[PDB]
Amino acid sequence: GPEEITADIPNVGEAALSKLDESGIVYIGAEVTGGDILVGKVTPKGETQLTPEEKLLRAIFGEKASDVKDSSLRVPNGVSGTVIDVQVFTRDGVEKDKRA
Amino acid sequence: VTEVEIDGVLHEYSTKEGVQEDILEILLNLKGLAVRVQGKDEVILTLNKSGIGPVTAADITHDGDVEIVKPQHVICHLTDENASISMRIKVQRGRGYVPASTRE
Amino acid sequence: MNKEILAVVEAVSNEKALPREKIFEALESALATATKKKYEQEIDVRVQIDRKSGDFDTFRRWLVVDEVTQPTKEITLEAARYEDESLNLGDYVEDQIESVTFDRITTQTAKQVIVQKVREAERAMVVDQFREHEGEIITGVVKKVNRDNISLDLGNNAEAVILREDMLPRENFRPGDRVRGVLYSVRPEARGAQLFVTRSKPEMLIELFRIEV
Amino acid sequence: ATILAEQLEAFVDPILLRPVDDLELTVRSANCLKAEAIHYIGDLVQRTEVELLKTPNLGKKSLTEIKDVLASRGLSLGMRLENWPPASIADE
Repeated sequence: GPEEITADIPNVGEAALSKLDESGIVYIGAEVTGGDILVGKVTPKGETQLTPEEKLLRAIFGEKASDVKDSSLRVPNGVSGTVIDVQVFTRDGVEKDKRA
Repeated sequence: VTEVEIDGVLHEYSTKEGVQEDILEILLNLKGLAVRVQGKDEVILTLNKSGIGPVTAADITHDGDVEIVKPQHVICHLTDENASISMRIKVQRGRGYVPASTRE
Repeated sequence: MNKEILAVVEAVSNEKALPREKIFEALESALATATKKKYEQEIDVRVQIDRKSGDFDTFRRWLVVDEVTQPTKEITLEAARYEDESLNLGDYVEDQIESVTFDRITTQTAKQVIVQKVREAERAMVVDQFREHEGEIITGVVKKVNRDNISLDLGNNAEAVILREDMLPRENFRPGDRVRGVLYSVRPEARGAQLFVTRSKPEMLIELFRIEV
Repeated sequence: ATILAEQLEAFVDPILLRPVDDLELTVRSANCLKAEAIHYIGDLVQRTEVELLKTPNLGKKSLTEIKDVLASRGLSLGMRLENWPPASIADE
């Protein structure tokens, strides 16, 4: 499967996405620190094969064709700033989310 | 002065429709504001101005103890018939030089 | 009533003889756990098991008592007077509901918590399996070597721990060797039933001679 | 220091206290209680659930919303107040 640009991801904290909106991308104007999350991004993990203990998880959660890790964009360690401008470019065919 | 909240402004690097200075230049001109307070720790001043021309420092709705000492101080220039700024200014006591990076 | 859980009930490769319904509750609270952190407490293992439904909505409880301990699960008869004294002393009368914890996101953490619940169920099953025998003269093969402990691997995915205090002083065992003895631990151990054998007791060689003659 | 000092002596329940509209549920669940001129959930806790069920201002879905609110056991627990204030709710 592809990657998820939505905020819906695990291993987070109120400090993990308290500045993000409901669709992963940081606000325009949110004054961030060094090491926060700007874009939340989750990617796929292992495929292998359907295990005996995960046979019920093969198809029982809509988008259960992919796994979930963590590869969100972060401010590189050291720099502050204020997000002034956000661009979102979409390859044609892909579903535009609510912020695009 | 410590904090400014212009109404239609998200971050300090934006621009407001109808004022010929940036929001950053408005922050510098408010940083140079010479104001006396009398019986408080901090205080919140309110500014409302609409119409073609300057927004001087005498257009601030003064409280019962805040006293502006130089009312001819220009902040910005409004430049249209219906284009108005409306901000809240936070003025407090202190000692020395307390920058933004130490201390929203 | 999508009927996905109905056919998901009858998978049923490994949880046929195991409590099916309990595994749905397990997986349902596991979908509800993962990214919950607000609410009032946590979730609720207890949930109206409606076989037909399949996706039993996690319901809460009120537990009628005559006491003031477990605050979100406390009723009295004076509070039952508003229900016209219909409640009796000691009942677990449910008067509340709960929801789910989400999306894209929270569901591989729900996959992760689904796995956690499945693991707990498997531990319970292993405990029941070890209780079936309750200590016998079974053999095994060493696989790992811990400090003052020997790990053994039997059949049907079963592992046993050999204490060094219940072992011989000079006689030292290693991996690849096959030893046989009588276990004496299947009840309270640690997260299930750690098969603890004792190859040094007399009853140990009671059927050892019986195996020969 | 004595010389320099002598040269200067000529100078020197939170759910009950919160409003019904502040609840996480929809505005209809708050308006069902608010139809009886109730603004705080403490007033909802002052009245019994049987007394609210004897009035048709609350609906069937409003009863389920009231049950969902009472599942946290912060409100509608069958309590009795003086009028508004507990001792911790004191005037200062």
